[PDB]
This record gives sequence, C-alpha cells and structure tokens, in this order.
Amino acid sequence: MALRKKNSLLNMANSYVLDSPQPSNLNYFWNFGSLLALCLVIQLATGITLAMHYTSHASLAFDSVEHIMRDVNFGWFIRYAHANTASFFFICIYAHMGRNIYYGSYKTPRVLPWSIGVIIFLLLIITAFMGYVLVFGQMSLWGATVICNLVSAIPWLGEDIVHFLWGGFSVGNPTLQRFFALHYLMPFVLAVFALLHLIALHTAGSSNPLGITSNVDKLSMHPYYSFKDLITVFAFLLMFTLFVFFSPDKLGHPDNYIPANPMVTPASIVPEWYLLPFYAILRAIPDKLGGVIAMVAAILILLILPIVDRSIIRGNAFKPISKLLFGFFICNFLLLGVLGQVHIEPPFIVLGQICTIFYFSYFLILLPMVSTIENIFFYIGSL
Amino acid sequence: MALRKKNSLLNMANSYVLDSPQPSNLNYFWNFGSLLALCLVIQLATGITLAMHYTSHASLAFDSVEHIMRDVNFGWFIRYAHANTASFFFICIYAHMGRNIYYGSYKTPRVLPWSIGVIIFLLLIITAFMGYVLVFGQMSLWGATVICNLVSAIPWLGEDIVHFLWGGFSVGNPTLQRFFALHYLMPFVLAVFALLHLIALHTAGSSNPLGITSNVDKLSMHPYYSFKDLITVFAFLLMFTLFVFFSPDKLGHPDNYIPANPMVTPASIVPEWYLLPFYAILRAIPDKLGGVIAMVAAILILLILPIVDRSIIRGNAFKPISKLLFGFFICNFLLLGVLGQVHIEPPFIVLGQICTIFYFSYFLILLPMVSTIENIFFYIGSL
Amino acid sequence: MTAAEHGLHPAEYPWPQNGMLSTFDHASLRRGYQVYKEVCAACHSLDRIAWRNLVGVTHTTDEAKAFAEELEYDDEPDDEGNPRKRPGKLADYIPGPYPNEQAARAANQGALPPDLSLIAKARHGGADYIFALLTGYPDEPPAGVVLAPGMNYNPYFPGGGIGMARTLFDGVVEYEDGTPATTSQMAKDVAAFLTWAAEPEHDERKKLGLKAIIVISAMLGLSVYIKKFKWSPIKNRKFIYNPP
Amino acid sequence: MTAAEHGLHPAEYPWPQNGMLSTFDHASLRRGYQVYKEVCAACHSLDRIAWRNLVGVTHTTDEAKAFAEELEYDDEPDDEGNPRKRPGKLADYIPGPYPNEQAARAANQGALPPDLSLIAKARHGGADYIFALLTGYPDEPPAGVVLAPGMNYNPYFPGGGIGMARTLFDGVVEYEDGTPATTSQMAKDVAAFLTWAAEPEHDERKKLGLKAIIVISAMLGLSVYIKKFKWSPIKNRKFIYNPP
Amino acid sequence: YMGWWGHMGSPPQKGIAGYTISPFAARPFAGVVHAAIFNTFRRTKNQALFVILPVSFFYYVWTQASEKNEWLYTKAGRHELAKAL
Amino acid sequence: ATTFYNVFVKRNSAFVATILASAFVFDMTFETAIDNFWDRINAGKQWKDIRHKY
Ligand code: HEC
Ligand code: HEC
Ligand code: HEM
Ligand code: HEM
Ligand code: HEM
Ligand code: HEM
Repeated sequence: MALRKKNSLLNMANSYVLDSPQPSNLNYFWNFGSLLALCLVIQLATGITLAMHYTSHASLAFDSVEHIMRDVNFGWFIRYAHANTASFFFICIYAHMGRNIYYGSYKTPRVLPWSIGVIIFLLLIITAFMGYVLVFGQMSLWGATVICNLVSAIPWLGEDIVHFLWGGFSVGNPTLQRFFALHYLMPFVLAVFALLHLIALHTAGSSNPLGITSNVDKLSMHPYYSFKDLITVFAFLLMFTLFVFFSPDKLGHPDNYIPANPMVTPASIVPEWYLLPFYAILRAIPDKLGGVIAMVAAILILLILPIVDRSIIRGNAFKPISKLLFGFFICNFLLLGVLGQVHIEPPFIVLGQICTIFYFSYFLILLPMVSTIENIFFYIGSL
Repeated sequence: MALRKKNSLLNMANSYVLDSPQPSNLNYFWNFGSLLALCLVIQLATGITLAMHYTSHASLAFDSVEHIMRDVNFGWFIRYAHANTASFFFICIYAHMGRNIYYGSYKTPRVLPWSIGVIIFLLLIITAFMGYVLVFGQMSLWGATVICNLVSAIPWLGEDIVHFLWGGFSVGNPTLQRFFALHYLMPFVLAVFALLHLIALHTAGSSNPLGITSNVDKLSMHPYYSFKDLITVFAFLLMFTLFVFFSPDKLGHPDNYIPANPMVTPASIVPEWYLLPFYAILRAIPDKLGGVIAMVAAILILLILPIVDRSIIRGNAFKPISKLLFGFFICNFLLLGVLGQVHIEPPFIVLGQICTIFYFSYFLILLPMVSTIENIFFYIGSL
Repeated sequence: MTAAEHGLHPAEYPWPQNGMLSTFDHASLRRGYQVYKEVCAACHSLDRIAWRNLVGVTHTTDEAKAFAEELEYDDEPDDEGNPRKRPGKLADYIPGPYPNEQAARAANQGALPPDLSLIAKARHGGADYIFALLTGYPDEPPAGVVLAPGMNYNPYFPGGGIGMARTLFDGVVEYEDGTPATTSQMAKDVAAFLTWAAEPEHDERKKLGLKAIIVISAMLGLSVYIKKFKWSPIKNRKFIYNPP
Repeated sequence: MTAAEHGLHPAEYPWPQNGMLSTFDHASLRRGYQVYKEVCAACHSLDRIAWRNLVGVTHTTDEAKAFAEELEYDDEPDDEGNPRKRPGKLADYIPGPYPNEQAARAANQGALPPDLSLIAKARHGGADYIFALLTGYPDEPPAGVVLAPGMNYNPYFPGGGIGMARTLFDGVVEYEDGTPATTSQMAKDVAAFLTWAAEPEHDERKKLGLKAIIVISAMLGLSVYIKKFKWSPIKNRKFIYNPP
Repeated sequence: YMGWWGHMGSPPQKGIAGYTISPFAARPFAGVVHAAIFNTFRRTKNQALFVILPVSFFYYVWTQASEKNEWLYTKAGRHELAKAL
Repeated sequence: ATTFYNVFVKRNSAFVATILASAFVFDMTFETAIDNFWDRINAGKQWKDIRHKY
C-alpha cells in the first residue's frame, strides 16, 4: 500500500486534494471554492501582517494605518491587498452561492454542507464589518454606529445589549479594541466552518452541472482539477493586480480617509457594497424591528431552499422556466444592491419595497409553484 | 444505525470523545492530556478577552495592562488567570511528557504522535515567551533582549536576522507589535498540532501503564474517562483558585511591575521558571553558538528516544533499573532548573556543566546501555 | 438631492500621472510644494509629511535639511527639567500653522481648514476636485444664491458656500524654474503635489504593477496550455457500447 | 553575591491583610493616605490612583471631591485656542510633584524617586520591605561602609546606599483619628496604604476566592463519589476461565 | 494496530466468563478504609526507594553547592573565592 | 421516596428543571451567607465599619 493511503495524516490530505473522486464534467463555476480558499489565505497572510503594525487604540488606530501606507516597507501593498481582497472574497462568495442555487447544490443529499455554508456567509459578513471599523475613519465610525444601533430594536434588552457591545455609551476606544480582537479571531472560526462544510460534502461528493450521479464516471481531483484551478487562480490574480496596483481605491469610500469625528455626520452613511442588498431590504420595512427581522430573514431564508424546491430533478440546466426565474431573482438582487446606496427619496422608496417583495416571493411562492409545474411538464411532455 | 455513527460530522466527535475505545486500566497520569486541553481553552478565552483591552503600542502597553488590573470589570481575574494558567500549562505538559517517557509512549507504533508532540512543546515555548514580552515591564524587555540576541550566533546572517526580528536596532515598539500578532496566532497553530498528534495516535490507540495491548479489553471513553477526567479537572481548579485568588503573584517576578527601561538593566535577568532548565544547559557551554545548539538539541534530542531505547518491552513498570535511571534523570532536570536561576558563581558553574552532561548522557549512553542489559536480564532471569 | 447639494462634478483633466504607465511629473511636484509653502500653508497643515519625504522626490537631501534647520522644534527637557527648543531634522514632520483646532477656527471665521495630507484621497474627484475648486470661484454668485456670512460661492463645493476664499491669483508665487505662475498653473501644480502627498507610493506601485501584469499574463497563458495538455485524454475519450 | 549586595531580608510582620480571609484594615489605609499626602508626596507620585479610587475605601464621595476640587488641572483650550485650567474632578489622577524625570532628579541629587502606585508589587517583600526600609535607617552606618555622596545607609536596600534619607520621625504627621504618630505607626500605615494602591482588588478577590474554594471543594467531593459510582461495575468485575 | 468495536484486533477469545453487578446494586465505597490505609501503604512502600534515592541525592548535592556558594561570599571565604575566580 | 422520585427525578425535563431552580436558590442564599460571614470575620476593618465617622 502507497504511503499516501497508509499513513492516517497523509491519507486525510489525499482524500481531499489528490485521490478525491470528482465528476469529470465540472465547469468553471466549480472553481469559486478554490478561489474562496485563496482569498481566505490572502486575508490571513495580509491580515496577520497588518496586525504587526496596527494599533487598536482609538487615539492611534487611524494613524497606524497611515504609518502602514507611508513607512512600512510594502505596507501600501499589504494594506490594499487586504482591503481589495475583502471585496473579491464577496464576489467569489456570491458566485459560489449563485452556482449552488442554480445547480441545486442545496438539495438532498447536500443539505448539510449548504446549511453550514449559510453560517459561513454570516461569519464572513461579521468579519468584514468589524474589519472595516478598524480604520477608524468617518465611514468606520458612522457605519459602526448605525449598524450596532439595530440591536437596540431587540425588545426589552436591546439598549442594554448595545451598551454592552460598545463597552460604553457610544462607539469609541472600547469598541475599537474589542473589534480588533474579534476581527482577528473570526477568520479562524470561518476557516473551521469552511472545513466542516467540506467534510459534510465528502459523503455525497461534489454535484455536477447535469444534476445526475457522477458515481458512474469519476476523475481524480489531481491532476485534473489542480491544473484547471490554476487557470482561475491566474485570472483572479490579474483582476487583483489591476485593482491593487492601478486603482487601489476604486472600491472604497473617500470619507474613510477622514479621521472619525463623532460630531460631524457624513453626507451618506452606507455599508460596503457587498452588504448593500441587505440594507435595501431593511429600509423597505418601515418598522425598526420589522426591518431587522427582514434583513436577517433575507439570509436565513436560504435555509428553506431544500424544502421549497419541489422539483424531482436537481438543478436548472434542463429547466427553461426555472432558468428565467433565476435570472430575474439574480438581477433583482443586484437592483436591491443599487437601491441600498441611493438616497431615501422618490421613487426609490417604493421601488425598494417592490424589489424586497420579489426577493422573498422567490423563496415562498415562485420557486414552489414553478418547480411543481415543471415536474408536471416533464412527465406529460415526455409521455 | 445510531445518528452519532451515521452522520459524518457527529461520527468524528463520537470517535474521539464517546465511542473511542480506551484501555480499561489508564491511571491518573493519563489525565494530563485533558488538563492540557483545559489550559488551552482557558488561555484562549482569557487571552482573547485580554486582547479586547490591551494595546500593543510600546507607549501604552504596560499602562493597558494596569488599566486591565484596575478599571476593567474582573480584569484582575482575567489577567491573573491568564498569567497563572501559563505556568499550569507547563506543569501539565512536563507531567504529560514525563508520563510519555516513563511508559514508553514514544515507542512504535506511537512514534508519530510523539514526534508531533515535540513540536507542540516548541510552539508552547515560543507562545509563552512572546506573551511574556507583551507586558513590557523590565523582565519583558530584558528577557526579549537576551533571548533574541542568541539568534545573533547563527553564522554569517545572525545579526541581520536579529534586526529583522526586532524590526529595528533593539527591542522596541516594532518588536512588541509583532509579538502581539504572533502571540495571538501561535495558540491557534498549537491547537492544530494538538489535534494532529491525537489523530496520529488514533491509529494505535492510547498506550496503558502495563505496556501491553489493550485490544483484549476496551472501555468506551464515555462515561468512564469523562467522569474520571472531572476529578482532575476539579483538583486543577482548586490549585488554580489558590494561586489566582490568594497568591496571584507567587509565580512571577516583581521586576515585571517596573516599566521597561532600555537604559537600566535589572539585577538578574532570568526566563520564566519553566524555561530555566534550558537556560542552564545554555550557560554550561562557554561558546555562544555552542550554547544555543546545546539548548535546542536538549529539546530535539527527545526525537531519538524511539531509537536509543533498545528494550523489547514497552515502558518502565517492570524495569527496576530503568525506573532508577528515570528518577535520576527527572531530578537532574529539576536541578538544572534551579541552576538556571542562580548567579553565575562558584560552585554552580561546574555543577551546571555536570548536570548538562548527565542530561545528554541519558539519551546517548545510559538509556541504550540499561535497556540492552535489562533485555538480557529478562531473558536469562526467566529461563 | 439637488445638484447644488451635491456640488458640480469636476471635469476630467489629463494629468501626467493618468495612465497605467505614467509617473507624476516631478517638476510639477516641486512647483506644487512651493505653492503649498507660500499660499496654503498659512491655513493648512501637511502633518503626515516629514522633511525626509521630499528628498529624492522634489528636493535634494541638502535642500530639505535646510528647510528643516530653519525651524524650531521641541527638544527633550534640559537637566533642570526646563523646556528647550532644537533646530529641525529630516525626521521631523512639517509643522502646521495653528497650535490646535480652536486657534484654527478662530483665524478662519469658525471654519476649520482640513489637513491636506490625505485630501486628494478624502474627496471624490481627487486632483480634479482640487483643481476645479481652486480655479472655480466665479466673480459673482449665480443670481438668487444667498451666502451665509463668511462664505464664498464655489459650485464645486457641496451646497455652494465654502468658508475658504479664492487664494490663487496670477503671480502670487514666483516659481524658481521660471514657469509663469498663472492661476491655472498654480492650481495644477499644487493639485499634483497634494496627490503625491496622499499617495507617495504611486510611482513605485505602478511600475511594480507592470511587472506583475506581465508575469501573471504569461503564467495565465501557460496555465491554459498546460490545462489543455493534461485534459486532452479526457476530452478526447471515445466509447463503443455493445448492450449486454 | 554578598549579603550587602542583596540587601537584608525584611522580617515577616503580621499585617491585618495576611490571612486567606482577611481584608485590609481600612482605618489604617486612611491614615496611610495621610502619611502619603503629607510626607511622601513631596517627592513621590501616585499616578495610577484617581480621586474616585479613594471613595468607599478610605474616604466618602464628598471628601474625595473636596481633595480633587482644591487642585487645578489642564482644561481643553478656550475659543481663541489659549490654554485654560479647571478644578479637579473625581475622574482625575492624583498629580505628581514633578513635571518630568529631569526635574525629579534635579530635586533629589540625581536620584529618581519611583512612582509608588505599584511599588508594593515591584519589590520582593511588598509591605514588609516598605516597612523595613522606612524604619531601618541606623543612626550610624556599620563601621567601614563608605557611602557615595548623597547616599544614606539602609541595610534593606541592595548595596546599602540609598538616595532617600530618613523621613519618618515621631510626630511629623498629626493623625485625624488621634492615633500616636510614631515612626513605626506611620510606616505601618503608609505600607498598608501602598499595598492597597498596588492591589486594590485585594479584598474583593479574597472573598470571591472563598466562594470558589467552597464550591470547587464540594464539586471535587461529589466528582469522587460519581466517578466511583460509575466505575464500580469495572472495578468489581470477576472472571472464570475454563481453558478451551 | 487498533480496529474498532466488533473487530478490535484481539486474538480470538474463548473460555472466559466475565461477571459484574449494576452500579446501583453496589456500594461504590465498599472497602474504602482498608484500601486507603493498607493498599496505599503497600503501593507506597514498594515504590519508596525509587523516589527517595534520587530526591535525597540531588537535594544533598544542592545543599552542599548552595552552602559553599554562600560561604565563598562571606568575609571568611574571601581567599577561597579569589582562587575560585 | 417513590413520590419524590416520580415527581422530580424520573423525567429528565423535571430533573433538569429542579437542578436549575436549586442552582438559582443556592446562588442567592450562598451570596447572602458568605457576605454575612465575611463581614463578621473582618469586623471593624471594612469601610462600611468606619464610614459612620465621616
Ligand atoms: C487663509 C485661509 C486659506 C488659504 C490661504 C487656503 N485655504 Fe483651503 N480652506 C480654508 C478653510 C477655512 C477651509 C474650510 C472651508 C469649509 O469647509 O467651508 C478650506 C478648505 C480647503 C479644502 C477642502 C474643501 C472641502 O471639500 O472640504 C481644500 C482641498 C483646500 N482648502 C485646499 C487649499 C489649497 C490647495 C490652498 C492654497 C494653494 C488653500 N486651500 C488655501 C482656508 C484656506
Ligand atoms: C524628599 C525625598 C523623599 C521623601 C520625602 C521620600 N522619598 Fe522615597 N525615595 C526618594 C528617592 C530619591 C528614592 C530613590 C532612592 C534610590 O534609588 O537611591 C526613593 C525611594 C523609595 C522607595 C524605593 C526604594 C527601592 O527599593 O528602590 C520606596 C518604597 C520609597 N521611596 C517610599 C517612600 C515612602 C513610603 C515615603 C514617605 C512616607 C518616602 N519614600 C519619602 C526620595 C524621597
Ligand atoms: C476573512 C478574512 C478577512 C476579511 C474579509 C477581512 C476584512 C477586512 C476589512 C474589510 C478591513 C478594512 C480594510 C480597509 O479598508 O482598510 C480589514 C482591516 C483589517 N484587518 Fe481584516 N479581514 C480578514 C482577516 C483578517 C485577519 C485574519 C486579520 C488578522 C489580524 C486581520 C487584520 C486586519 C487589520 C489589522 C485591519 C486594519 C488595518 C486596515 O484597515 O488595513 N484581518 N479587514
Ligand atoms: C470561506 C468560504 C467558502 C469556501 C472556502 C468554500 C469552499 C468550497 C469548496 C472548495 C467546495 C468544493 C468545490 C466547489 O464546488 O466549488 C465547496 C462546495 C460547496 N460549498 Fe462552499 N465554500 C465557502 C462558502 C460557502 C458558502 C457561503 C456556501 C453556501 C451558502 C457554500 C456551500 C457549498 C456547497 C453546497 C458546496 C457543494 C457544491 C457542489 O459541489 O455541488 N460554501 N465550497
Ligand atoms: C497557549 C496559549 C497561551 C499561553 C501559554 C500564553 C501565555 C502568556 C503569557 C505568559 C503572558 C504573560 C502574562 C503576564 O505575566 O501578564 C501572556 C500575555 C498575554 N496573552 Fe497570552 N498566552 C496564550 C494564549 C493567548 C491568546 C490566544 C491570546 C489571544 C490574544 C493571548 C493574549 C495575551 C495578551 C493580550 C497578553 C498581554 C496581557 C497580559 O500580560 O496579561 N494569549 N500570555
Ligand atoms: C497542547 C498540548 C497537548 C495537548 C492538549 C495534548 C493532549 C493529549 C491527549 C488528550 C492525549 C490522549 C490522552 C492522554 O494520554 O493523556 C494525548 C496523548 C499523547 N500525547 Fe499529548 N497533548 C499535548 C502535548 C503533547 C506533547 C508536548 C507531547 C510529547 C512531547 C505529547 C505526546 C503525546 C503522546 C505520545 C501521547 C500518547 C500517549 C499514550 O496514550 O500512550 N503531547 N495528548
């Protein structure tokens, strides 16, 4: 017996990266998983390095980030790599989730990797939100203020919880220092959950774009998917390079180059772009608590896809109506994103409410109806 | 099939903490593994909490530790728990390693868990050394200075490496900020290696005090060893309580309550008690590079126990001469510890050299000789 | 929001540094420092820039040491613990015009002139915003605009009423390189200088980016060849089925 | 090393706080504050202690506010940005006698009197060392000892020659509670006070420790019963072997 | 070298009958006083030399070294100290 | 004993409820008991004992 199979430690690596049996027909949308692992490794390397030069005290935080930009050798690169990779992480995670929704990766027997996946997505949001506060510029402070005040909506104890999170009566030094400690920790928690969802997946293996079993026709993960992953790694690195070296601030807000000032409020307080659809959903509900519930539900509702999809077939490759519905759902999600950063003005107020209704009605009404009808069309149509 | 066995995630937990088949005769020295896991969990909880209140900048570090002691609710407890648990971690790790050496846990088929164990021990040393610097008192600074200058002994590049570690020309702010980031990281690395050595162990299972197979007579890990672990958990917590609440500074150095001063050198610079035997070994060799090599070799030599132990029998329970030699080896290790903190004066200079020779001769001469002779006495004596 | 509340959007000017392969024009940077020093520095600090930062960008080591040595900085106390001053060194930061915010506001009718070290990154528009603002004070406000007291009309500034008056007029500076100091020229130079102050890694970054682009592109091409090479047995596979 | 190089080891005095279940004597703490304030504070700071810290330990809210309000602290600048002073508040730290180290050394023949906030933890011996040092200045140095200029002989201090002269003499303080202020009494009170300053959680910590000891001990006892209960089928197992 | 329940890797077992009683049927502290006194005494007596000999030797070595070092740094030990350095 | 077993112990839901309620009671009573004992062994020493003079 080969050592890679005989030795228990080597055999664990072997089972995931080398002999792992994969479908022979994965398309390029199966490459986002390895790009997400790459983003995670970049964020750990750049993040730990920034931690060596950053100071979490509110009197020094913003200046420690300027010191990184100006004095630390290659500090500008490490800082911009960390800031831009946070955006790339969300592009890859939305692509990975969209792949999963289009191809029915949430269906049995892959409910458990999908459900742990939903938690990974929540941890990424928290991680990224706390890291953005660490700069302690105007958007850092004011974004922390408004987002942390949503907790005040929790009945009875909400105000007390907010003061407890802040460690005082407003966002200040205690909040910044605790956000640093938690921002350092959360990526390690996220890596554990990422590993858990892969171990859960390993019982069924990867799904594939046709939605059928691949047990009839497997390929080793290496060398085939190793070399196919290199193509998208280099494509990702080219996009990374164009932002980090040629346009490092395109994805950012200029107000975060102004030191936090609790007196002056910025013109518009918006989250980072990747949180914008959830912010639009929150604005749509007039009630404070209503809005917070809706915003959380917009993520947790992903957990019901295994139930509301009534199809006898996995994935959308052969379902023209489902494909149209999916197209509208995705575009609506992008429009919600745009509406998250417009001013609260006509006619965007009502439009945001209609897009919010469409978002939820996909899960609750349309997907159950369309998947029911398509089952019948496949049966009658092929008689 | 029971869910704990069927579900792949639950089954991993099940295999380690519940159905795991254990020898039925483990004695109380098999409880140090769970105490080490407890120390690691306490250090993570207290360490992450201190990180929420600590400032890594050299102008604020020492004062942030005073703020923790004085202003943060229960800060005194969290600080003293973290500081004293670092000592308890080393008491438990020495007990666990001494158990392993006495009972032959390093012998085939357990060479791999033992070898990864030696690396865990090195990571614990580095973790604890960096954490001690973070206080930025006199012992923090001067211990960092002396220990980091040992790297200067590396030929050709040593000086360059030291300046690179410090991020400047002496121990200062850059060094403190990098030690904070690495001190936060290293416990996560240490937890991964702790998990690796357990996975490696799981192929043979635990050894037992008789040194024979336990495949004839296994007990589930739970409930038997769960409930037996609670006894030592509560014994540990009683010792913890006596130090943390009644004598919180017994294990410390008063000079670490003086802020770091690069000009004044304290009366005596010694490492924390748990590093003292290695420091005595280093003093024994007059050459700088010689001393550093000896000090590292004193740990890496543990890797050769699988080879130099020539016994046909595992462990010392039935070997009277090996038991005497082990007793002398352990007491010599404690005397080296004491000699690590005496002044470099007669007659301790020569005594330290004799104890260093005895330390190395255990691995290189005595254990190979004694184990050879005992093999022959067992054979002839039982004919 | 109304266009006035947003501010007029500045034109896209063709800066020398626009261009994937383009550095700053260092002669413009040096001239822009001189505008900063002789005009802006009366009200605005540049606190993130040290004298050493000018060296080998706009000035030689000797010129920058001369600028530093003309100023006095706080030294460590003497032996009786009394305060002392020392001459400046290259490690020193360029000193600001006011001791605190309160003094700054008192000198500017309540308005606080921002530090200019990051201003090119802290405003939408960057250099174009600075150039447009400095050159965009109309002689007369559009009919109907009511300025608050101590405000000046400038359409680029959001809301229109800015507490900073026009400061650049033809020949307020005499450039040391003989360039005609027109309003437009001075605004262009100082906007370049401030852009450099906000992003002093700019030139190095874009050159490193060119090397990265070239290497990564070649690796992308080769990775395509290698993937196709390795996958060809799978892509080329053929089957003959004879039903049992 | 010589015993002189180490310093004589202080006696173990029976402090009220010695004792697992013993708090400080707060009447002694209050008297010790008065010795600090009237004797030590001429040369020694207590920078880690705020006025609020005295409250409910040694003084009422009103007494401590009165102490704070008698001092002037730096305020934020006024509207012209000029410096201002304000009266002290409970949040303020107790102010030190000197503005910097250089001034401190100049006033003490080159020696720097340490801050006393952590001194009880920063010296081997703690309260016993402080008491021994303050009360251990012999009238005459042992024959043969040559003191460096500005040094005083004290056997407790390592090397013997300390830059601090004897300061406690019978009746330098008049205690407000009528206690005779002898050298020994004042040294005991101030050593208690400084021990409190180094570890102000002391009283709470030891009470929480008593609760922890009791709970943990009971849990240890019960864990023994439960382990024995669960293990008895294994311990009691018996075998009959009939060789096949 | 270890399997799992049902195939642990034992050589075949036959001929052993094993018996035990419920934890609820047993006195968990049966014979505790005898064990605590006589069993502990036996177990300790049989291991005592292996602890006493090395501990006593290394303590003696330390005691002699520490007393000599103390004596060398007195007035009386001046000459012997001068030679030792 | 049968009655006690049947009500508080037999159902784990009831057993856990009883344990938690007892923990609540223990916590509140133990707090009060320790506070009083602590005050007796350290009598005359604490701020609360001298506060009345001021
Ligand atoms: C004597 C006063 C004074 C001089 C000279 C001066 N400024 Fe200002 N400047 C101000 C004040 C006051 C403000 C604040 C205006 C406000 O926010 O209403 C300001 C604001 C600015 C702003 C920010 C406008 C914004 O978007 O917030 C920039 C950019 C600027 N100045 C650049 C310059 C440059 C470049 C020069 C000269 C070459 C210059 N200033 C000269 C007083 C001055
Ligand atoms: C007028 C000067 C002066 C007064 C009054 C004074 N000290 Fe000091 N003290 C010093 C100086 C100077 C040193 C430093 C001596 C040295 O290091 O040589 C010092 C050192 C100390 C030390 C530390 C000695 C060591 O181990 O490093 C303690 C404790 C101390 N003083 C406490 C007190 C207390 C308690 C009082 C009064 C109740 C007091 N001092 C009054 C000047 C003073
Ligand atoms: C999933 C992983 C991570 C994500 C998505 C992430 C995201 C972010 C974001 C969005 C910021 C704000 C960046 C900026 O605009 O300047 C940031 C800052 C920071 N992050 Fe992270 N981060 C991650 C991992 C880490 C890790 C592991 C560390 C280790 C400490 C870390 C340390 C920091 C530090 C020190 C900053 C502040 C300095 C700065 O703004 O660049 N991050 N992070
Ligand atoms: C750190 C973030 C993540 C990483 C590193 C990661 C990584 C991966 C990898 C490597 C795979 C196998 C290869 C692939 O199909 O692309 C995979 C599969 C999967 N992931 Fe993720 N993932 C992450 C986040 C998520 C999220 C947020 C979800 C769900 C909301 C998710 C759900 C899944 C599912 C369902 C699969 C199986 C898809 C299939 O093969 O059909 N993952 N992931
Ligand atoms: C194996 C785990 C760990 C060990 C052995 C360890 C050891 C130590 C030691 C010896 C100190 C000096 C304590 C003192 O005298 O005050 C220290 C300080 C510190 N440790 Fe850790 N530590 C561990 C884990 C962690 C972790 C996970 C964190 C997370 C950030 C952390 C954060 C800190 C901080 C902030 C300090 C400085 C504050 C202080 O001194 O108490 N530690 N650690
Ligand atoms: C973070 C530190 C560590 C933790 C949490 C840990 C935990 C454990 C646990 C739970 C076990 C199984 C139970 C037991 O035998 O006690 C074990 C076994 C073992 N450990 Fe460790 N350990 C650590 C460090 C070390 C070190 C430093 C070494 C070696 C130098 C080591 C070598 C071993 C070996 C050889 C075994 C198998 C012993 C046997 O059962 O016969 N471990 N460890």
